[PDB]
Amino acid sequence: MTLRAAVFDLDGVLALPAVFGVLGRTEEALALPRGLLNDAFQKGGPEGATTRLMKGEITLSQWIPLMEENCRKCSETAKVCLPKNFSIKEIFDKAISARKINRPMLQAALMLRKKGFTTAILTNTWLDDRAERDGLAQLMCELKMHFDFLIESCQVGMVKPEPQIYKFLLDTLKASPSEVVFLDDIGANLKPARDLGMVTILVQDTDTALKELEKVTGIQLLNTPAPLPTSCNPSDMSHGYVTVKPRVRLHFVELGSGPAVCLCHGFPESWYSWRYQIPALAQAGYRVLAMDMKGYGESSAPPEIEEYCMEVLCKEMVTFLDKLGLSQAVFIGHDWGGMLVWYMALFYPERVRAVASLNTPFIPANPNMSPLESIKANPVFDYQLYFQEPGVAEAELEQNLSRTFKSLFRASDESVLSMHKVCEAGGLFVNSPEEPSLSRMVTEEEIQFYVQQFKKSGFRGPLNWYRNMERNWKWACKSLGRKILIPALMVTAEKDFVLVPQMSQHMEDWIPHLKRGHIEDCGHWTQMDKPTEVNQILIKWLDSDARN
Amino acid sequence: MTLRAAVFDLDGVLALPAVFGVLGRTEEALALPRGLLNDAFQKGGPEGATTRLMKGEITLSQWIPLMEENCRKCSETAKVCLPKNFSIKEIFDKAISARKINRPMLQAALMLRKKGFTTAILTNTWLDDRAERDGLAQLMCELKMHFDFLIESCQVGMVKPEPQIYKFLLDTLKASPSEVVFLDDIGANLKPARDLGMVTILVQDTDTALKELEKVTGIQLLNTPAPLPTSCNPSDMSHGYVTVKPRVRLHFVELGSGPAVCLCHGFPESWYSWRYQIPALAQAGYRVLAMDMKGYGESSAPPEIEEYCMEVLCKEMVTFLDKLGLSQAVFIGHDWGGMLVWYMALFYPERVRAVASLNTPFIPANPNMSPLESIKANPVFDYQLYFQEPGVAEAELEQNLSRTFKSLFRASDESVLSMHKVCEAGGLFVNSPEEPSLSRMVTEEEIQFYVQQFKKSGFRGPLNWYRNMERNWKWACKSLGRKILIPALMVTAEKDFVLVPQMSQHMEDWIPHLKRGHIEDCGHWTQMDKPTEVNQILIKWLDSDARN
Ligand SMILES: C[C@]12CC[C@@H]3c4ccc(O)cc4C[C@@H](CCCCCCCCC[S@@](=O)CCCC(F)(F)C(F)(F)F)[C@H]3[C@@H]1CC[C@@H]2O
Ligand SMILES: C[C@]12CC[C@@H]3c4ccc(O)cc4C[C@@H](CCCCCCCCC[S@@](=O)CCCC(F)(F)C(F)(F)F)[C@H]3[C@@H]1CC[C@@H]2O
Ligand SMILES: [Mg+2]
Ligand SMILES: [Mg+2]
Repeated sequence: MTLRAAVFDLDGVLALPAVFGVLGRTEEALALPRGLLNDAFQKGGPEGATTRLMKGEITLSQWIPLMEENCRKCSETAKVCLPKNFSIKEIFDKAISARKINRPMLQAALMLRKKGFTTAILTNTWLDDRAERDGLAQLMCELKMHFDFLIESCQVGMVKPEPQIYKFLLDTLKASPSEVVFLDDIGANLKPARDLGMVTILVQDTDTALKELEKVTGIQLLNTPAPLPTSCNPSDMSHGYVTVKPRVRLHFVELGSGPAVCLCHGFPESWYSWRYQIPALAQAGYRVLAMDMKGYGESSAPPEIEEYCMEVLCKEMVTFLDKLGLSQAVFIGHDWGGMLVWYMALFYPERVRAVASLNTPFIPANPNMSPLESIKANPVFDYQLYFQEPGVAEAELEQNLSRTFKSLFRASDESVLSMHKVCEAGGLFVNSPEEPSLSRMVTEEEIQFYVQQFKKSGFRGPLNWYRNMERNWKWACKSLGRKILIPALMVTAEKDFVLVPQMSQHMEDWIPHLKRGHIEDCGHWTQMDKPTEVNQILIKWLDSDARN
Repeated sequence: MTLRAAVFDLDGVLALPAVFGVLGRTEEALALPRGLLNDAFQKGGPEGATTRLMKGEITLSQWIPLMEENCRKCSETAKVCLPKNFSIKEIFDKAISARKINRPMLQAALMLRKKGFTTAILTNTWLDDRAERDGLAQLMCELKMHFDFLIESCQVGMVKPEPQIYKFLLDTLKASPSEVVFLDDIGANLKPARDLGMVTILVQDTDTALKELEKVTGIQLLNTPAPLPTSCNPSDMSHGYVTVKPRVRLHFVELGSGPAVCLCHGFPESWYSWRYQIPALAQAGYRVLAMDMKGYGESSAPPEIEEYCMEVLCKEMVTFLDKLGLSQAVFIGHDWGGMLVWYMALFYPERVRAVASLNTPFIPANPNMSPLESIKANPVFDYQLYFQEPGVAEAELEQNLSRTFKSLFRASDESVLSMHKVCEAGGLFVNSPEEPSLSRMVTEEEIQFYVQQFKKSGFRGPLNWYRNMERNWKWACKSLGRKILIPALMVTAEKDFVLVPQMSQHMEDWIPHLKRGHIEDCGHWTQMDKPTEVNQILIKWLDSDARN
């Protein structure tokens, strides 16, 4: 009554198992005198080597010998001999990579931050200059995105339980002592907090710690449902810009290091449709290049229809790689991005490390029949005839941008359109609501981002993708001799009623080594409908097929 | 009289050794009947499997079995048995990675393109879907940057020596038959060219081919001096944008895949100062992020002096990594970038994969003496006192932007300034020319790029880097306990008279494993003065120390 901020210790609170645990275990393993190693660590007290380390006076690699000094003469006071193969670097290396994020604590912090809490990490830690310091660096990267502040002892020159660092914390949070909970696995670090008037929590096991936190904050933290993957705030993203042609510039969002993964969105979407998988895939060891496909967002949207036929579209993606200096990327696509992705594989497989499509099956061209005839045969594609005459489909979709996306971006059990007889009634929205309810898949804010984006170039660019049926037919017919023998994945969505899974049923004919994925209760808008299981599928397939 | 275009075959002209050579060699190795393999390759003629392959009807992996079919029954006509361990995939894999760019031909083409020729590659080649097709993909990437067109048979559905493809070529070059030379290692591909009125050259050995080309073009191609590394045209580059703070956005150019290499330029420069090493390093297997440092170019240039002290500068580079999703990058710096780079290592070594500096030595702070006193002691730093009073140094450097860079960017034997008594005379240019001659290091065009860039935010941002001596002194003093134990390089420039090499002489005290480099006849502007030997040094050290 009333907290506003949450401060989490790192070792033994946000990250487990703690590194003090690898003191005690090593001793028992080596049958060393109880303590010894822990006595060497704490040797010297406030003026000891470990306190200098934690204040950033010296680096971890400077400390290793100083720590061994302490283990040499702690063992000489008890007249004990160190073991033949002792390496305090080796012990501490293992402890550090063994340490991993305590997931239920990290969720608990997100939850509190979702509800208006100012969260921060307060940790005694070190300037890590070891050969394998990249391990911890990643751990710290993943963590810090989720907190307003990361206060490390070696960066600020102050260390727990010194009262001064707590005053720093308060000053940094811009909050009074009784407005902040501080959780830590050490009694001594809580006393100074309590003295300023802070609520503290002695963290032993994680579950009991949350109960306390839960109780004192009055917000459900334990047992809450599995939360969504990390989303992307556009202004934190790295934005990239490549001109591939006189008046064609492609825009993309970049995040991660590793093999290039190029995400190609569908109709009527944007790079932001991959908001749930950009961070995930980065995290999985990949360099995500999430595209604004030509016609959309901050990519160019030149008026000409011809500019959006698959061939020119594909060539431009090649030029995009060329200018970025990439010999390959693994292309992953959805809806129209899917179609295009498959064609990159068939026409430029030297540039495609691997290929993957959500929802969109690879269907080869029918060399006898023209596709404009085939699409009249199947009434679920009746909306595509409507999209043919330039200007008509634009007027409606632009009439009210908000209404348009709210109406489109819905789960399969939230349908608000009649699918067929679209030319019949003359409009996609004819008998649809002006102010539709907000779908469970998308917040108000996420919609308005799409709204923002389509205010630049509208729907002429996007719709033109449907206006090169004949031209793409002729092109694809050149590939009818070919097959796909590079790694390929097909993810089907049970309840995509327009890109039905049955359409993919013959795909192993032209792609014999095709791997598959399937999602129950999944509409057309796969990525925001089932982001958790999409990432799970894609990462697994990336790690197994797209690298090693 | 007069050519305007040059067309180069790939296999056996721009890339050696040719893949037909790995037909003949394999036969001799295996004591196979003369021909056999070559007979299987050409089997079927215009309607054979190999002709289908070259037209993009089928992929390379589709062709392997069809080629083995032909090697099964070519050997059965002579009643011969194939060897126990025959694998026509294995033979062709080796041939393809063994094939490498014929460097003197590639130079010859650049030269011709430098002199107004429209260059193009005309090659019979294939849709490569092998497991190891990334090898050839890179080879093709490196090549195509240097040519206006790359015309592959499998992309256009036409093959040499079909007359139609030559007509395509002419149409693509927008040039008449007698305005184009076509070089190829096969007689049959020259006849159709000659019939339209083309000049041809039968390429056997490379040297004799150039003599012919040389003779018919009337431009020195053989024996010409070692040309400069590939430079960067800004509009072909990928441009990146990250906001690291409310009103601070960092801009960078990106090229390459692999470990992150972050290039930090000096005063008064830009990302473009690394124009010679961006492509090189990309090529060496690295992902180059060439920065516009805060205060410069399309990066923000906020007025406040404090915004350019090393600490905030460094933190922002950390945030830059954070938002790009990078746990580390290898930071390489020059002049002021150098100083900053060293401090990243001392304050954030978990984020620095390795560290490197051109010219700028690491000198630790003198904890007793304030640096503003030290800089008056040494008259070569007299220009830095001049840079202290806000506004004065700006007025002069902005007075004439062209004059300013022309005056600065000069080699050591082209000096046009008096170095000391700068406060004395009151100006960097006091007794310097209004229209200086154009330095051998920089074309007119390269200067005007710098001019363009500094028209945005001028010199307030840049100069402020020199205006936090006291604040950076206090900061650096915190590191006086530390050492640098991550991989580190120091490149010294013989004739940098302001960043003299002797300044670096004690650096192994705080950086015991420091590796070194030195360049003779090298001024302060290392990168454009000696771009060839800079890349050589940096790539070697990157490959040895920054990876494996
Ligand atoms: C398989 C096919 C013959 C070959 C056709 C073909 C071949 C090559 C090519 O480049 C295009 C096509 C058209 C295709 C059209 C099939 C594409 C299937 C859809 C994949 C593209 C994007 C689906 S996107 O419009 C769904 C958006 C729904 C929605 F956004 F909610 C909307 F608001 F309703 F629009 C091929 C024909 C379909 C039936 C016929 O048997
Ligand atoms: C080593 C030093 C004591 C410590 C000083 C220090 C410590 C920490 C710190 O952050 C800054 C300094 C200032 C430094 C200043 C030394 C920096 C040497 C220059 C590296 C920074 C950029 C050189 S840049 O101005 C050259 C541009 C030349 C030019 F562009 F052509 C210009 F037009 F002339 F300007 C340290 C003192 C110098 C002498 C004294 O013994
Ligand atoms: Mg702890
Ligand atoms: Mg050839």
